Amino acid sequence: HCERLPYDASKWEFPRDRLKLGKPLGRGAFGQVIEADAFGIDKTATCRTVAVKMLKEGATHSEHRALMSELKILIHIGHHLNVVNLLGACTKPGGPLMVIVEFCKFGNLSTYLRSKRNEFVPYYKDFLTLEHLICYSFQVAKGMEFLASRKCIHRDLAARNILLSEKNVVKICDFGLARDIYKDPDYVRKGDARLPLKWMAPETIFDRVYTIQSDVWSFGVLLWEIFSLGASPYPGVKIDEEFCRRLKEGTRMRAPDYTTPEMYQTMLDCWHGEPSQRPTFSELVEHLGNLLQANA
Ligand SMILES: CNC(=O)c1c(C)oc2cc(Oc3ccnc4cc(OCCN5CCOCC5)ccc34)ccc12
Repeated sequence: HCERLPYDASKWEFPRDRLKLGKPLGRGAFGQVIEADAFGIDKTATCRTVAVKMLKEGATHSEHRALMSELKILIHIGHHLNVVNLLGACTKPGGPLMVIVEFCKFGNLSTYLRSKRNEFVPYYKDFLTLEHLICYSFQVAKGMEFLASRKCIHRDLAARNILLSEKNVVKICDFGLARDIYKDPDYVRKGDARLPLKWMAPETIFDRVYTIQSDVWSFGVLLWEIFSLGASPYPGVKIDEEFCRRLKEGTRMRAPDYTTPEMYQTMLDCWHGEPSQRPTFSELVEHLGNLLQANA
């Protein structure tokens, strides 16, 4: 019910003429993310590279409404290190709606991890390590615990929706309309929609129920993505009626190549058939904190 949420223009509004738009970072059918240089958006008179989400040719007012609600919910949620951080917006009549967020150096985590297979050691500068992987996992859990505290749920948690910034900081985001879900293999046709079936809890697939505990299921799939270094979930499996049936039966993914035993058990915990029996994000924060310390 985001339509009732406030937009404080005096706080958030940024002039369009102080935003210099550049190269596209991601494009969907109706939306896009573009790199930009913003003059004095978060620090007085200093240029800052940012990312801005806006609509594309083909978009209608319905997509405009959706982007406005997205802005409003980001304001409601507020700032956390592990959520993509809202810097401002351009909402004034006479131009397109633009939502401005912090630029994350390395882009989406799925593509990044997939690029580091030859630059990984469990325990070499700029090499990824097991510590990095557990650290990213811990950070996403922290971000999701925060989102839950704001009475919000994600509904599309996956490595493609995690951003990697400098100093190994990861941030939860949602590309949304800026992703081409009709062309993206991660989204499968189900009824009158294209859905991320491989990341979805059984109750979401079968009953269309979305809760923080279905986000926990998705977090388990995310963990699998991290510890496979960006592999595609359910390798060599056709995503059809039989897949969904077997999933409800209790079929689960095998351990990914770079996992630890306790990380794999954590995945299995997140994939409990009963939503209430899955760990909470607060439990996951505690556990992954312990695992990160045990690693060091
Ligand atoms: C709920 N709202 C949102 O999630 C988002 C809003 C309002 O704007 C966004 C913009 C997003 O895209 C990016 C944000 C911040 N930084 C990004 C950096 C990107 O790529 C960096 C450059 N890459 C590095 C890797 O090699 C290729 C080039 C791509 C996309 C980026 C993601 C998510 C959002």
